[PDB]
Amino acid sequence: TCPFYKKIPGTGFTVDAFQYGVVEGCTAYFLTHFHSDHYAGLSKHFTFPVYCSEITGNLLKNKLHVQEQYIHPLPLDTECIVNGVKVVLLDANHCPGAVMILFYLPNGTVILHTGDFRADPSMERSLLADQKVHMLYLDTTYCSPEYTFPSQQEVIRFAINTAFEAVTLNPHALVVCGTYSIGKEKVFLAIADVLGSKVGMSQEKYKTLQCLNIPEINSLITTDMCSSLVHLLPMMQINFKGLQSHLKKCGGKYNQILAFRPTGWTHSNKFTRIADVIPQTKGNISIYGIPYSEHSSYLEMKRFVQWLKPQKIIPTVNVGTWKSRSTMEKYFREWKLEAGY
Ligand code: NI
Repeated sequence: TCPFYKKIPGTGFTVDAFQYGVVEGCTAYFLTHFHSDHYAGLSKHFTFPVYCSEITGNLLKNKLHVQEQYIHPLPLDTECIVNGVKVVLLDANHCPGAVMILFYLPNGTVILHTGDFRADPSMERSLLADQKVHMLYLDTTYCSPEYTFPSQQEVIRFAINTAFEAVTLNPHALVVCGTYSIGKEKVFLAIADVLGSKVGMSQEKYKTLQCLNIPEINSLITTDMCSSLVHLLPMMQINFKGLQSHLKKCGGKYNQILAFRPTGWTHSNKFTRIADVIPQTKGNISIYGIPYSEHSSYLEMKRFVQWLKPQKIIPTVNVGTWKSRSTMEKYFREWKLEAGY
């Protein structure tokens, strides 16, 4: 049974609610982004209308084989009418194709559902600037002040400088980057660009990237592993054992691996600056954990909410424990008292 925080009151709509069977009263199922915890339940046998971005709709058709007649892609930043209700999709600054959804209820209530997002001051000049929001369904993934991490630009500067140094010192070093979902493509694309290489990967990953409308992508990626010195591997293979095994397969072309694991936050963030990050090393293999987040830091979240000034907040992440819920509610009240709404 579908939880209340996935239902939009006063509509026939649900958000990211595909694992509950037929939801009573639902006339349109919205999907914010193509990550498995959110699409869980969709397949080629789904026969209700799904509303989403163009990029999410490419992934649904080619990866999950959802039939075309049930995919309803909407343009961003554009007022659309769905089953009698005005909606707008906004870029969520999450993974490719990820959106926030603005619903303009027939009774005058305005609701923002962030989906998964990384709050940014650029959102303060979207279509959100133009009207009041009563209810905010908020991605609270890192809603506590211990969650700090650098900008995505600082992290990519670290990665490019580390990779270029290593490979210039040793032209026989291979770079490997871990992946297990869409998102974070700038890590491997920025490293391959500085090295003058295409990124090499499996046919299944190539297929996924071909759905993302990234400009000039045919120039940047390939399935010919032998032609590339930046390889993508599943995140589970980014360990000394899996990397040793991969280096064997490359036929003595390479004699060293430098590997990256883009994580979100890890507790080494509460002590160490990005500049001071060091790898774990075993022989000719080094592994860097880099804090490349596609979710809001605590401070980014707080700034967004204090600007938007919603009347009510409904968290969508960390809702399963009383301790988490009580923590989050305490911060929402602080933010409101400090800002004066
Ligand atoms: Ni996500």
